[PDB]
Amino acid sequence: TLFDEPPPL
Amino acid sequence: MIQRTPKIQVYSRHPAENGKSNFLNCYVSGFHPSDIEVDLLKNGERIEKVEHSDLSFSKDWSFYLLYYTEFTPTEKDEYACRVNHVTLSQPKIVKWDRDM
Amino acid sequence: GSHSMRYFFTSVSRPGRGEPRFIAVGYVDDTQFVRFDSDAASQRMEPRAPWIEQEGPEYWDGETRKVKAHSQTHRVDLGTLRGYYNQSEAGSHTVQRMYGCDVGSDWRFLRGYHQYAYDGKDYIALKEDLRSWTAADMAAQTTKHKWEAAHVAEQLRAYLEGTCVEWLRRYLENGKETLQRTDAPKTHMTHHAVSDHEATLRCWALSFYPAEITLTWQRDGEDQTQDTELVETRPAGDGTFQKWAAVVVPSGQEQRYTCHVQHEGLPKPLTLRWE
Repeated sequence: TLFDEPPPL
Repeated sequence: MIQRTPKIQVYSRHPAENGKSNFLNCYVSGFHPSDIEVDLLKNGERIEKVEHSDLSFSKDWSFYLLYYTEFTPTEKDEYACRVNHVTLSQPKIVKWDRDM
Repeated sequence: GSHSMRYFFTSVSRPGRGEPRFIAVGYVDDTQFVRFDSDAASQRMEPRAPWIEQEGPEYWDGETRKVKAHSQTHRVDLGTLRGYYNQSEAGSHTVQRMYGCDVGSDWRFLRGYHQYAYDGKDYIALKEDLRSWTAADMAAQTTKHKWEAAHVAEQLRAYLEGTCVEWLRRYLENGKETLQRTDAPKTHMTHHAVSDHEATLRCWALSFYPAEITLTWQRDGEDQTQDTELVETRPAGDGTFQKWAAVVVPSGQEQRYTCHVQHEGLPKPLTLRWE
């Protein structure tokens, strides 16, 4: 299952 | 920017026997950027029904793709992979050799 | 043995018109099991292994939501980085992201990782401690400062040690018939005369899984790398892998040469000789 929301850099 | 030219292997999924259905593979790897043109050729002509894997990449961030199509190897038919990339002045053609 | 779950993401900007091309793939060990391609028609996360198809609609809705969120993050990032590096709006650029978790033979957390690249070079990466960031240059240092203030590594660490491992174990059980099976390499030797006095011996390893393998030539019991060729391990297209290693030898001296094959599916390494 994917990580929920990697943040923008 | 970073430009890496593709490595190319052309090979069959199974040991080749004339008259037995098989799969012709062209594995391109080690390249950057990811835009690339790959065709499989039968006697110099582009094969129309060719699929490819989903783009992925290696530890050094270089990309790899498998292009493949069903084929029935014969004694006289020549097969090859034709690759163009920003790193290549002209398309590169690698002939299928059933020993490699 | 040990196992991994990894996700790979690539976004490529398209300055002439429209949004970046975005491709995401998920793996357990060397098995692709999901994919998203922005150019595909479904606009959904799609299954690529039989054992994931049994997940219900809540799973596919959630993975689709999250993978689209990843794609928008990459889209924004491409804009941000173009500005950081003072680059023109007319060129195509690439961002790549890979993250995932490893577990040991006891299926307990072993390590986690998260790496990000711009135009094929390291940009920022999570350290092995899952607490701090490795920034490759001063633009990435700006990102590091932002992510430190926003608790980003904490959230990612919690996923890598918790959710990631828990779902890896779920997949390993649901797909045990293939994911927990090793396919030992099917091995044979071919011989190709080069002249009256020399021949190539080629040692083949076929149809193996996982992809990790070692092929080594020995002459009279000592390793030989001179006059050898070892090709990159390559996919067969049916989920298994192939590799070969070749050596050029004086004709008639083939019995001195042995090929040695190491693979997780082999209790003991194999030795092959040309007869």
